Amino acid sequence: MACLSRIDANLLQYYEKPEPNNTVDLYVSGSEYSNCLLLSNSEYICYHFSSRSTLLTFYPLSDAYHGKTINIHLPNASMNQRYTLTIQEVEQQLLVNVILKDGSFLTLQLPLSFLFSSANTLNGEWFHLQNPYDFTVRVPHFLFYVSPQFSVVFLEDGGLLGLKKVDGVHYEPLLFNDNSYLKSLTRFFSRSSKSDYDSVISCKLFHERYLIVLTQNCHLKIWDLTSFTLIQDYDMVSQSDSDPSHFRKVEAVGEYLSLYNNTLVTLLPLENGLFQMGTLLVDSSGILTYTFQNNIPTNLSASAIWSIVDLVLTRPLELNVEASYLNLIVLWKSGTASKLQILNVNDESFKNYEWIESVNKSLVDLQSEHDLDIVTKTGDVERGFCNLKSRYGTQIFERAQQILSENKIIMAHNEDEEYLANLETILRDVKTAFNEASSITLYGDEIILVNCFQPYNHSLYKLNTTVENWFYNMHSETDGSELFKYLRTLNGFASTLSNDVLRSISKKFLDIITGELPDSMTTVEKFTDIFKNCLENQFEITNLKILFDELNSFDIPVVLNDLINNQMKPGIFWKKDFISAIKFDGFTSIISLESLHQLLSIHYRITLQVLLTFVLFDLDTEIFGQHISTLLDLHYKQFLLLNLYRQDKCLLAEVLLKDSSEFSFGVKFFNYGQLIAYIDSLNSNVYNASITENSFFMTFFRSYII
Repeated sequence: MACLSRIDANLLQYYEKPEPNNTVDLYVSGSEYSNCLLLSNSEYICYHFSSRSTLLTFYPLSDAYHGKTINIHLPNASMNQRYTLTIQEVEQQLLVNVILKDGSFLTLQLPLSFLFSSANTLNGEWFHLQNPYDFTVRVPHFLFYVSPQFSVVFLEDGGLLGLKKVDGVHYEPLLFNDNSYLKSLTRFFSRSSKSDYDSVISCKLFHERYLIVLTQNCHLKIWDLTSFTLIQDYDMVSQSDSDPSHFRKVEAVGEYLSLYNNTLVTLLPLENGLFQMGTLLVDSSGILTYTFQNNIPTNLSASAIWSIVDLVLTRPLELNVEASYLNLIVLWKSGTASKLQILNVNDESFKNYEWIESVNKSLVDLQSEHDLDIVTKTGDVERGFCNLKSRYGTQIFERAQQILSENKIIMAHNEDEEYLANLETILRDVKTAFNEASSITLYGDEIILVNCFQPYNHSLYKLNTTVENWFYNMHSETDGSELFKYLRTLNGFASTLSNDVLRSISKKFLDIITGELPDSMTTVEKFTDIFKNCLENQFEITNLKILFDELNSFDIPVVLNDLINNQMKPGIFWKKDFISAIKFDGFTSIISLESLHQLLSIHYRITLQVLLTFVLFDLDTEIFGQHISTLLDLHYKQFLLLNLYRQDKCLLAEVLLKDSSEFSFGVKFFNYGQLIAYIDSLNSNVYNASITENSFFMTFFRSYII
C-alpha cells in the first residue's frame, strides 16, 4: 500500500562548508515559505521568505554550493506574509512584488544573469517603493498575479482592488463591483470587526480572465476581468448534507484549491475529508458556470489533525493500476511531520477513485530509528562522532553543535558517551526541523519534490521498484508472487537475531571471498564454521521450525532463480537515453546516489537473509552452489558500496557519475521511468565491476576501508 519512498536532498550534503562560498546581500531603503520556480534556461530557482518576512533568500537548485545565492533584505515585513508577495519571471528577469506593512508597494527587478553569474553586486534600478492606495483603511492580505501589467489585490473585508501597469513601474487602483455588497451590509442589521467576513483565502485564473475564487465560508465566486463584475457566487456549503453543528470557517489563509484543465478541486471543512471537484464549463451565452460533480473524502485517520500544506491537480503518473486519468498530489502536515499522497482517479466519472500513499521517512532516517543499520562501523566514540557527521552532514551537524553549547552542554573526555546520545537526539531533531514540508513542485514532467523550511533542503518522493515495495510493504501486506512470501518467511526469522549477530555473519560471508576463510575448505564446511561461530545458541530453536516448514512450501530452486536473475541482477541496458548532462547538476547527483543506496541496502538485506539459510540447513552445496558463489559475490559487492557510501559521499558520487563517462557530469531525468532506469544502470556498474586486487596497493586499500 506504499508506492513511493522519501529520498532526502540536502544541497550541501556533499560539501563541508555549511554555506555557499558566494553569498550576496542586497538591501532596500528561511523558515516560513519556500518553493521552486522553473526558468527559461531550464534552471529551477528556490526562494525563502525569512520567518519574519524580513529577508527573502534566493538560490539555484541544480547547484547550491558553487552557485550563488542572494539574501534580498527588505525595508519591512509584508502585510500578510508570503501571501502579500508574488514571483513571476517577466522576461529574462524576476519580478517580485511585496505590499510591505506600511502599505508601500515594493517591486524588485532581478536580471536572469545576475542569478547565474558571478557579480557580488547589482547596480542601477532594481528596487523601488510606491503607494497607489491607502492601505491604512482597507488593509489587504492576498496579493495575486494576473498579467505582467495587471494583478489584483484582496482586502480583509471581502474586498478587492486592482493594479494596472501603464509604463515600466507604475500601478493605479481599479475597483470592480463589490462596493455595492459592501456599502449595504451597513444598512442591514450590523457589520462588526468580524461578523460576515467571507474574506478570500484561495484563488486561480481560468483562461486569462476568470478569477475563480473562494471565501472563508466556502462561498465560491467567479469574477470576470472583462466586466469587473462578480459573475457568480456559489455556496459550496450546501452541495451535500450541510453539516450544521460546526463547519470550520476558513480562518488562516491557505492553498485550498488548484485547477488543472477544465477541472477544479477544492478542500472543504468536513472532519477534514472534502475534496469537492466540480469541473468548469464556462462558454455558452451564459458567460459562467461551475458544474459541481463529486466530493471525495480523505482517509486522514488519527483524528484528522492534518492541515493541507499545498497540493496540486495534474496529469496521470504511472503507478500500480491501469485505470487512470488524473492525479491529485496532496501534501499534509502535522507539527513538523508530514504526509504525501497521490489520489488516483480511475475514470472521468468522479466516483471510481483509488488512493496511493508513500513512506514518510527516508530509509536512512528509518534505519537509525529502529536501530537496523548493520553496516556502519561501530566501536570508538570519535568514530561514532565521525559517522554522525557524515550521515547528517555539515549544515545539520553544525546547527546541532551550536544548540548543544547554547544549551550549556560540552564534551567531557574524548569518550563522552553522553555527549553522543545528545548530539544524536538533537540531530534526529534538527533534521526533522529542517525537513518540514511547505510546498510541492514538479521537477521536470511529473517528479514529486517537496520543499522544506530550512534552505538547501528538499525531499523527493520516488516511485518504488518491485523489490522496494516488498521491502517497504513486508508486514504491510499479504498475497503477491511467490518470491515475496519467500522473502518474508526469511525476514520472519532473521528479524529475531540480534544485529551483533547479523554483523558477525555478514562479516564471515565477506571472508569466504576475501579469503580470510581459506579457499581450501569446502563451501560446505565454512558454512558450518559460520554456524558454531555465529548462529549456534544465538536464536530460539522454536522459530527455526517455522522457517524450515514454512520454507518447504516454496519452489526454492525457482523463486531463487527469479530473485537473483530477474529482481536483483539486471540484464543489459541497450542504453535508453538518460540525456548526457552538460553542466554539473548537483541536485540530480545526490538523488541518484541516495536512491542508489536505498536499493543496494534492500538488496543487501535480502542477499544476507538468503545466505543465512544456506548455513542453517543442509542443502545441496552442489545444486544451489551455482547461486551461492554468485550470492557471495553480490553480498560482498553491496557491502563494499555501502561502506563506501558512508566513508565519503561526494567521492563515491564522482566515481559513479564519471564511470558513466559520456555522462561525466550527470544525467537530467524528467520522469520516474528515466529515474529508475538510471539507478539500475549504476546498480549494474556496481554488480558487474571487478573486485580483484591486481596488486598489493589494492589488497591494502581493501583490507582497510572495508
